[PDB]
Amino acid sequence: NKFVNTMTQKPTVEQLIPLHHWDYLYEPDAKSLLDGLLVRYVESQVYQ
Amino acid sequence: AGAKEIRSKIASIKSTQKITNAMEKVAVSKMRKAQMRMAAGRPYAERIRQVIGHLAN
Amino acid sequence: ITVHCDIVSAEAEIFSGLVEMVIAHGALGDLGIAPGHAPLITDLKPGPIRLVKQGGEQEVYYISGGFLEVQPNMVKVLADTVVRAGDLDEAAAQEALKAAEKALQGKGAEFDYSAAAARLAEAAAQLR
Repeated sequence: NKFVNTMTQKPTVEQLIPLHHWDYLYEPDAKSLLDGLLVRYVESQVYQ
Repeated sequence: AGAKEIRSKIASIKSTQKITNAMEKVAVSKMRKAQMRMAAGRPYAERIRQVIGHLAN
Repeated sequence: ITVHCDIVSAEAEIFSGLVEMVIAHGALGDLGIAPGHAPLITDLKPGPIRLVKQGGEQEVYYISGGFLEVQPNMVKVLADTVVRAGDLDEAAAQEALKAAEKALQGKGAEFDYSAAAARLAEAAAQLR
């Protein structure tokens, strides 16, 4: 349920798993960085 | 029937009514506490999503 | 020369403020951040992270892991509430598998959900 206002609770269904021209340096492989950061994003969305 | 048992039911529903009026205010305070816990988790997730949408492109 | 730094946990905040120099334990070795640094994303092992200011040159915060992201005007440490290793996380996955209470092995295609739910939905508006 999403908090619309103090009087309104809206039951929703929301998708999780299917989700300036410079580049970040990557200290590990960036593949394992993507493998970590997507898992932490799913955990933050479920906690919110 | 008689007025004594009606008087005792009036006293019972009044003693229920006071504390339901109190626990409405308790639910207001816990709603505001859950709102300040709602407001703190967002700048983690917007920075993670911006980093993900940069790294995928 | 000062650069804004945040250390932001998934539940709350740990640090927000201007700094000059940040030492953090990176995924390959211990590294440091200045203003004007290159953009950088790196995994972090658990340990103390040291932050330097004018007068507050030894501002130490203990961080149990996470990630670091450097922009030349913005430092973002995205931290961890607990140490992320497989011996702690696999036991939570096994406790999540074991605590699934299964009383009857239903097919899932039952009608009785709506037969309880429409009656309980019509009963709620007699109260308000």
